[PDB]
Amino acid sequence: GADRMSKWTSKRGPRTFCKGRGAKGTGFHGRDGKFVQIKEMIPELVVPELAGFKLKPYVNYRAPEGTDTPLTAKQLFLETAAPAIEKDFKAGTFDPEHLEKYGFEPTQEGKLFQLYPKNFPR
Amino acid sequence: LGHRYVNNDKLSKRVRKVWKPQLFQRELYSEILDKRFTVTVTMRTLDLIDQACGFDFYILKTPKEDLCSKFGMDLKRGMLLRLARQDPQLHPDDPARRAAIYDRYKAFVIPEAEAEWVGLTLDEAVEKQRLLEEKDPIPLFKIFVEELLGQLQQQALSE
Amino acid sequence: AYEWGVRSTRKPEPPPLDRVYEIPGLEPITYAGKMHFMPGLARPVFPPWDPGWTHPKFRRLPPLHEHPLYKDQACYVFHQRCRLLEGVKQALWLTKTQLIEGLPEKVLRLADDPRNHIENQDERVLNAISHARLWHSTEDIPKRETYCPVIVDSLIQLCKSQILKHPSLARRICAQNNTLSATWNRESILLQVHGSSGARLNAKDPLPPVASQEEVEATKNHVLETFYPISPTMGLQECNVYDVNDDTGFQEGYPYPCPHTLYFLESANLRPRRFQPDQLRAKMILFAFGSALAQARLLYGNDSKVLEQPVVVQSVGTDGRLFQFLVLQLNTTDLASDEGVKNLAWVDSDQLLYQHFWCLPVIKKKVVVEPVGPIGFQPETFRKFLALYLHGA
Amino acid sequence: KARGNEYQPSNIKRKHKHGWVRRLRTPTGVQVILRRMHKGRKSLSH
Amino acid sequence: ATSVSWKSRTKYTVMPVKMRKSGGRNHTGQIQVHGIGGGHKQRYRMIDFLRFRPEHESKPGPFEEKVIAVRYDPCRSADIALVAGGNRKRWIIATENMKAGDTVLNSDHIGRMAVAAREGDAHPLGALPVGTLINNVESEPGRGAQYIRAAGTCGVLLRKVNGTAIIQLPSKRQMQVLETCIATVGRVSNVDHNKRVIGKAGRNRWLGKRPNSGLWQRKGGWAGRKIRPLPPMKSYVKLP
RNA sequence: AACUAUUCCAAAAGUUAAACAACUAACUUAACAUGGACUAGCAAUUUCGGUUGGGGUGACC
RNA sequence: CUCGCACACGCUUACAUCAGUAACUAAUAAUAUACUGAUAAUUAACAACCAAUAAACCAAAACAACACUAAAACGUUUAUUAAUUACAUUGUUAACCCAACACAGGAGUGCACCAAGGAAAGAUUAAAAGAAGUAAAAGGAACUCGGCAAACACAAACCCCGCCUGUUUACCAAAAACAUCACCUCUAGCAUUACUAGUAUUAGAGGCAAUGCCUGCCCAGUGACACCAGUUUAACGGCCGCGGUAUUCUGACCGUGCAAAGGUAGCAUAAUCACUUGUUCUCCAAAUAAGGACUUGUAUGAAUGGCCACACGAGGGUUUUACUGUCUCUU
RNA sequence: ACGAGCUACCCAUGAGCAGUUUAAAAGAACCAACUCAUCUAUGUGGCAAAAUAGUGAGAAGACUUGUAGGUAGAGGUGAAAA
RNA sequence: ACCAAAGCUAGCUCAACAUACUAAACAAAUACAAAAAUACACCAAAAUAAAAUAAAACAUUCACCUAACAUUAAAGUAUAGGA
Ligand SMILES: [Mg+2]
Ligand SMILES: [Mg+2]
Ligand SMILES: [Mg+2]
Ligand SMILES: [Mg+2]
Ligand SMILES: [Mg+2]
Ligand SMILES: [Mg+2]
Ligand SMILES: [Mg+2]
Ligand SMILES: [Mg+2]
Ligand SMILES: [Mg+2]
Ligand SMILES: [Mg+2]
Ligand SMILES: [Mg+2]
Ligand SMILES: [Mg+2]
Ligand SMILES: [Mg+2]
Ligand SMILES: [Mg+2]
Ligand SMILES: [Mg+2]
Ligand SMILES: [Mg+2]
Ligand SMILES: [Mg+2]
Ligand SMILES: [Mg+2]
Ligand SMILES: [Mg+2]
Ligand SMILES: [Mg+2]
Ligand SMILES: [Mg+2]
Ligand SMILES: [Mg+2]
Ligand SMILES: [Mg+2]
Ligand SMILES: [Mg+2]
Ligand SMILES: [Mg+2]
Ligand SMILES: [Mg+2]
Ligand SMILES: [Mg+2]
Ligand SMILES: [Mg+2]
Ligand SMILES: [Mg+2]
Ligand SMILES: [Mg+2]
Ligand SMILES: [Mg+2]
Ligand SMILES: [Mg+2]
Ligand SMILES: [Mg+2]
Ligand SMILES: [Mg+2]
Ligand SMILES: [Mg+2]
Ligand SMILES: [Mg+2]
Ligand SMILES: [Mg+2]
Ligand SMILES: [Mg+2]
Ligand SMILES: [Mg+2]
Ligand SMILES: [Mg+2]
Ligand SMILES: [Mg+2]
Ligand SMILES: [Mg+2]
Ligand SMILES: [Mg+2]
Ligand SMILES: [Mg+2]
Ligand SMILES: [Mg+2]
Ligand SMILES: [Mg+2]
Ligand SMILES: [Mg+2]
Ligand SMILES: [Mg+2]
Ligand SMILES: [Mg+2]
Ligand SMILES: [Mg+2]
Ligand SMILES: [Mg+2]
Ligand SMILES: [Mg+2]
Ligand SMILES: [Mg+2]
Ligand SMILES: [Mg+2]
Ligand SMILES: [Mg+2]
Ligand SMILES: [Mg+2]
Ligand SMILES: [Mg+2]
Ligand SMILES: [Mg+2]
Ligand SMILES: [Mg+2]
Ligand SMILES: [Mg+2]
Ligand SMILES: [Mg+2]
Ligand SMILES: [Mg+2]
Ligand SMILES: [Mg+2]
Ligand SMILES: [Mg+2]
Ligand SMILES: [Mg+2]
Ligand SMILES: [Mg+2]
Ligand SMILES: [Mg+2]
Ligand SMILES: [Mg+2]
Repeated sequence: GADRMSKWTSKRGPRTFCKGRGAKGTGFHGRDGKFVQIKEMIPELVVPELAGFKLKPYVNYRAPEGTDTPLTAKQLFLETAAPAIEKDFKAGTFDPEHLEKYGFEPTQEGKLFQLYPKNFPR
Repeated sequence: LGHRYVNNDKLSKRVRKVWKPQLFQRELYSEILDKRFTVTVTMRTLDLIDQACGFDFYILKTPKEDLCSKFGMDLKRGMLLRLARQDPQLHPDDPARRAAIYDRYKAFVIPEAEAEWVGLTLDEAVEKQRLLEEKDPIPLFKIFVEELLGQLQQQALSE
Repeated sequence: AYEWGVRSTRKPEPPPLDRVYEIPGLEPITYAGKMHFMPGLARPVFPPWDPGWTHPKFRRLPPLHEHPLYKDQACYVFHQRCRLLEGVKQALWLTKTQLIEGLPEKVLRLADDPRNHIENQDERVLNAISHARLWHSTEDIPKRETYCPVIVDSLIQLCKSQILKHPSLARRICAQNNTLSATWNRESILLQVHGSSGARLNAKDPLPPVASQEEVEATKNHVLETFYPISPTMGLQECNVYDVNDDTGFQEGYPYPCPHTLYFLESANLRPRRFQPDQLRAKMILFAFGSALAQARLLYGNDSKVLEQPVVVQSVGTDGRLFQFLVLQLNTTDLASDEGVKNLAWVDSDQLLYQHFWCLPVIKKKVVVEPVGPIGFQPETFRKFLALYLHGA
Repeated sequence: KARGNEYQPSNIKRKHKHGWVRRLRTPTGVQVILRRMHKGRKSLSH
Repeated sequence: ATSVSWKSRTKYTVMPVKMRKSGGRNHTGQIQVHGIGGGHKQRYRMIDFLRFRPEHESKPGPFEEKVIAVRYDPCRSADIALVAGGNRKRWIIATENMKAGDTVLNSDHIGRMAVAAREGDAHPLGALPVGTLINNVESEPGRGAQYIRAAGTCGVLLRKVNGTAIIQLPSKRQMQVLETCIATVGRVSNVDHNKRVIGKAGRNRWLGKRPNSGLWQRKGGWAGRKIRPLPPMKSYVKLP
C-alpha cells in the first residue's frame, strides 16, 4: 500500500528523481554539460585571528551576572545620535533636512549590507 | 430559471424550463465620453434608452439595481467623473460643444469625492482604500529626533 | 491557400482587454497592487520589461540586422553539409569548369609502375579492409561511423609507408578542421564556399600543372550545360551576414602553404544522412575549388585574371566501401563572365574498393558456403589512391 | 487468472494520481484536502 | 485531459515530418470515430495544393518546374511527385504518367485561343478546352485544391458560360466555379488502386483499421436500394 | 422534457415602388441567435388488476 | 538436486559488527538473513541533473551490395548569441517487490547452464483407505456416455459445422459464437483539435462471410426516401386453395375462389416442431449410432444468403490398423 | 466525490523472437524461450479468494512485452461474451 | 487453586454567559513528484438541488430539507390542493 507517512526523499523514487537535501546551489550547468561553479556563490568564511586574544568558552563562577536590559531602539538612539544632536542643537547648527552626519541612512540600496531586504546571511 | 407544466394543465408533467433573453450586437454612442461602444443589449435596453431620451441619460438616470451591469456602473462612474471634473479633454478644440454638452446633464452633477466611488464592487473599493492608506513605516530615527527636539526646546524655554 | 499552422497550437491570443479600459479618463483598479491575481479586479497591463543591466544569457536574441557584418546582398553559401540538386552539373557551373572522364595521365603512369607498389599490396590492403570492417572493434559488426575514417586512415598509412623510397613525402603535414572562406562572384550571383572539411593534406611545395596547353585552349570553346527550371544556387544557404575576405585556414607564414589533397568521409549510419555519390562529387568539386581559389588569391591577389601558373588540388571521398577521386586545375580567377577560359576537373567516379563484406560466416543447410572476409577486391582503386598520394614525388 | 495482486507500485503513478499538486489543480481536489483537514488527518495527501 | 494536435508546423518542408496517429479519439480523449488505430508508423509529406505559387512576389509570371522523382506516399492514395524550380522544391500530387526527369508548366494566364493540354500542366479552367480531364480543382480562386485529389480520379470540364466554368465531379455531380480557378490536367496517379486486393485481415490492420463491431443490428428503413434524382448543381459563384 | 437534426410563424437586419384600376403591400436572409409551434431521432418517468383445489392457458368479476 | 550474477521498477535499514535470546518473530527445535539491544554503514569515474533561434538536406531499418511494402525509431554541418570560474547536488545496504503469511502464485531486461546457487527425509514403523509412480501371465476396448485415462502405439479413412491465421464469457462454456479477406447495400461535394493536415479509386453507417455455381417471384402492409404522388426488398418482411378429368392410383388438361406475389433453382428424416427408432442399402455375430439413397420439408429454401469444394480445426460424430491394467480380474 | 498501478481499447516511447525447413520473415511448416489455457487427475478453509502435475494450442505476427499518458458510471471501453 | 474479580479517575454531555469568530506555532522549507533558495508569463469560470418517501399503486402533489426575525395570540382560521 506504498507509504504515506514517511517523508519524500531522493532515496525513495526512480532514477529520475533527485531532490537535494537542502544545501544551496553553487553554480549552473555549462556548455559541455559539465557543471560550472561560481566563486561568488560559495560562502567565504570570514575568520578572525584568535591567537593573541583573551576570552574563553566558559566564564568564572564568582563573576557576577547583571540586571537584564534588552537593547531597545531608544537606548541605541541615546548612546549614539543623542550626544551629537544635542551638541549641534545647543550650537544651533542643527539641520532637520540632512541627518546623515549623525548616522541616519535615507535609503538602503546604496550600501553593501542593507538592513530591510536583508542582503546578508550572517 | 424555473419549471412549467406542459399544456398548462396542472395535471400534466412538470418540467424544468429556462427562459433566455434575445441578445443583440449594437454599437451605442456616448456624448459625454465621446465614444462608440459595441455592446450586447436587449430590446428592452433600447426601449429604456429611447424612453430616457439618451444613452448617457439612460446611464445617469437609472439606479444601480436597474442596470444590473458592472459595465453600466463603470460607464456611469466614468461620465460622472467627467461631469464633476468638467474635464477639458472631452472636446479639446471646441469649448462651445463642451459647454453645450455639460449643460444638459447639469442635474446629475455630484461632487468629486463621491463620483469616483459610485460604480465600485466591495473588492475594488477595499483595494482602492488600501492603496490610499499605503505608507512605508516611518523610521524610528525621525520619531526619536522629534521627541528629542521637543525636550531640547522645552529645556531652552524653561530658563 | 492552405496555411500551415493550426489555431489550436498558435499561442493563444491575449484575453479581450477588461471593459474598464475602454472608458476615457478613468483609472482602472487592478490586482497589480497586491502582486498576485485576484478575481473581481481588472487585469493590469505592464510595460515590456527592461532589466536596466543586460544579462548575456537571459536576454532576447539580438535581431539579425543589428550585426556589424550584416549586408543587404543575399550571399549563397556552400558549407560541408549542403546537397546540390543536380550535383556535378551545378558544381561545374558555379565553378566555371569542364569535366573530364578519367584521371590525368601523369597520375595513371604513376599508378601502373610496378616500382610504386608496396611490399605485398594485395595482402596489406586486404588486411586494411578486414581491419577496418571487422577487426578494429570489440563488437561483431562495427557501424560505418567508426569504419569509414578508420579505412581512410589505414590507406593513408599504407601510402605513408613509401616515405622510405621517395623521401620527399616528409614535406607534407596533415590538418583537421580548418576554417575555409572563399568568396567569389559569378554571373551577378554572389557565392561563398565556407566551412570545414574533415581532413586536409598540405604540402610545402606546390603541385605541377597536369594539363597540356591544348586542353586549356580546348576549354575555351566548351559550352557549359544548363538546367533551365532549376536555378544554379539551388541547395545552397541564403545568407545575409557574411564576410568577404579570402581565408585559407592558416595565417601568414605557414610552412606548409600548398593544399594537396582533401579527404571527405561520409560516415553516417542511415542512408538518408549520407550523400548520394553524385552529391558527394559535387561537394568535393566545390571545396577543392575553394581551397584552390584561396591560394590563387594569396600568390597573385584579388584582381580577376587568367592564370599563367595554374593551381592544382586533389580530393578523395568515401562511403568507406566506395571511392570518389578528383583532380582539379584552377586556371581562372574571373568567374563573372561565362565566355572565357574554364577551369579543369578530372573525376574518376564510383570506384569500388571491394564489393561486399561478411563479418560472420554465412551458412546454408548446416554447411559453410561463404567465409568471413571481403568479396571481390579491386587493387585498381587502391592503386589510384596511391597514385594521388604520390603525385608530389 | 489469479487475483489480488492488482496493485503494481510506481512512484510516478502514485504521485501523479494522488499527489498534493494533483489535488490542488482542481476545485474538487481542493475540497478533498479541505475535508481531510477538517477531520484532522495526519496525511492530507500522498 | 487535453492533448495537442501534432499538426503544428509553421514552415513548409519537403522533408518528411513525424506525425502522431490518434485512433478515433477527439482532443477530450473519447472515441469519436470507431474502427481506427495502430497501423504502421508513418511520416507525413507536406503537399502544396496550390499549384500556382510564384516563388517571389517580384516576378508574377507563369513559371515552369522540373519533376525530380515520383514517390509512394503513405498518407494518401495517389502517388506524389517532387517538383523543383528556382530555389524551391515542393511535393505535388502526381498525374498518371508523370515520370522522373520531366517538365511541368504552372500558369495563371488565360487567352482567347485556349491551350494544348499536357498532363502535369496547371491552368485556369477558362484556358482549357471544353472536354478536358482535370484534377486538383480549386473552389474559389486562390484557395487551393480540394476536389478530385484521390488516386486515379478525374473530373471533366463540361462547359464555359458567363466568365464561369462548370465541371463534373467524380461522383458525377456538377460544380460551378469562376473560370479564374486553377486545375491540373489529367487523371491522378496510380489508377489500379481500385483493383488492389487486401489479402488477409492482417493487412487491414497494417492500414490502421480496427475490425467492425460484433453486435448484430437489424437493418432499418434506411437500407434498401434508393434511386434518387441526381442533386442540383453546386455553385460557389457568389451573385451580387 | 431536455438534447440533436428538419420545417414554419414571430423577433432582428433590410430592400423596393409611390402601388393599381376607373371618371400600404410584396419580397430578401451570411454566421451566430431568442420566443412559440411541427416532424422525426436519441431519450425521460411510470405500470404489469384479482379470483384460481400451485401458478399459467381457458373461464369468470 | 539444479532459476545463477547483475541492472531497471519497487521496497525502505529488514543489510553489517558485537552481545542477548526466560518469553516475543520462524507455523517445531538447534540458532539467527528475519525476533531484542547497542554500535556502525552505501565515498563517483556508473546513473540523474545536464542550451536556444535561423538554414541546407526527397532517398528506411534488415551483416546492406541492393531491394520489398505495411513506406519505417535514431543527426550532421553553417550562421547568431550562449554567465566561464579546482572541488555542485543527488541514487549507491539487503537474503528485498505484488499477493493478509518467511505464500509451490505474479513479476521487465543483459549475460550465463556452472566456476554460481541449493537440500526431497524431526525420529520410527512398514496396517487399511487415498495420492504419485514402475512392472505384469493369457486376452487386446470385451471398459465406458465416449479408447476418459493409460500405452513397447504415436498411423490411415469418412461425415457435420465453420473457408482459412485470429477473437471471447479474468474465476464452471474456446465453440458451430465473434471477427475476417471478398461481395454488397445506404450517407456525405468538404479546411485548421476527431474524421483529416484527408477529398467520392475517399470517408463514415451497416449486412453478409474467401473462392466456385448462383442469388428466383412480390412495393399490398411496415419502414425509409420523395416533405403529397411515386421509388425502394444484397429494407423489415412475405411467397395459396376447393371441385372435375387419361380403363385404375396419380393429374399434363378443365373449372373456379383469393391474393402484392403464390416457395423458382437447389438441397433434404438435416444441429430443421411432432409423427420418428420414416423406408431401404452398406458397415457389425448383433447398431435408436455412422455413411448412401428415396423424400411434401404442408414447419427446408436462396446476402436474417442456398448449394458443391481445397486447405485448415485442442470443434462434434463414425469406421479401420496399432497399442495397451480401460476391462476379463486383479497383483 | 474518488477510481483505467487490475482489466477493455487507444497514444507516445522502448524491448524481445534461438535452432530446423524453405526461391520466402509466406497472418506457410517442425520445435524452444515466450504467450496462452485443451483434456484429465490432484486440490476444494487448498501452495493458491482459480493453484499444482501431466497433457495440449500459437510461436516474424490481427505476436508477446516494459515504461509514461488518455477515455469515468445517465458514463467509458467492447474482433457482443450484455 | 488457576483463569479471573473489585475500585475512581481520565475526560465528556447539555445549557448559561461572553466578547464578537479560522486556536496554537513559524528559523528555514513548503502548490517540481508539497516541504527541493535562484528565469520572460498567461490566467481563470458560472446553469433551479434531486430522490428515497407519503398518497396504502402511481403519473399533479408530498411539511422539514444548510435561504436571519424571535415570542403571546389571531389559527390549524382565510385560503391551497389527482378539492
Ligand atoms: Mg495505505
Ligand atoms: Mg531516487
Ligand atoms: Mg532504484
Ligand atoms: Mg564538476
Ligand atoms: Mg485488494
Ligand atoms: Mg491514412
Ligand atoms: Mg499510397
Ligand atoms: Mg464491414
Ligand atoms: Mg455482424
Ligand atoms: Mg416523479
Ligand atoms: Mg397478474
Ligand atoms: Mg394471483
Ligand atoms: Mg389450476
Ligand atoms: Mg391441489
Ligand atoms: Mg385469461
Ligand atoms: Mg512491505
Ligand atoms: Mg540485523
Ligand atoms: Mg519459537
Ligand atoms: Mg547493490
Ligand atoms: Mg515427517
Ligand atoms: Mg496403501
Ligand atoms: Mg496405483
Ligand atoms: Mg506401465
Ligand atoms: Mg497384460
Ligand atoms: Mg462396448
Ligand atoms: Mg457394457
Ligand atoms: Mg487421451
Ligand atoms: Mg491414438
Ligand atoms: Mg492409433
Ligand atoms: Mg473457425
Ligand atoms: Mg471461463
Ligand atoms: Mg482471455
Ligand atoms: Mg481453441
Ligand atoms: Mg475452459
Ligand atoms: Mg460468423
Ligand atoms: Mg458475385
Ligand atoms: Mg458464400
Ligand atoms: Mg432474394
Ligand atoms: Mg411500400
Ligand atoms: Mg407503395
Ligand atoms: Mg438428394
Ligand atoms: Mg424433426
Ligand atoms: Mg419456411
Ligand atoms: Mg431479409
Ligand atoms: Mg430460415
Ligand atoms: Mg485456403
Ligand atoms: Mg477434425
Ligand atoms: Mg484457431
Ligand atoms: Mg477448435
Ligand atoms: Mg494503464
Ligand atoms: Mg526464428
Ligand atoms: Mg506460422
Ligand atoms: Mg500447466
Ligand atoms: Mg501420468
Ligand atoms: Mg508445455
Ligand atoms: Mg505446435
Ligand atoms: Mg498449426
Ligand atoms: Mg493513467
Ligand atoms: Mg434508470
Ligand atoms: Mg453504456
Ligand atoms: Mg480484444
Ligand atoms: Mg449474443
Ligand atoms: Mg445473453
Ligand atoms: Mg407510495
Ligand atoms: Mg405502509
Ligand atoms: Mg411502490
Ligand atoms: Mg422533496
Ligand atoms: Mg383547481
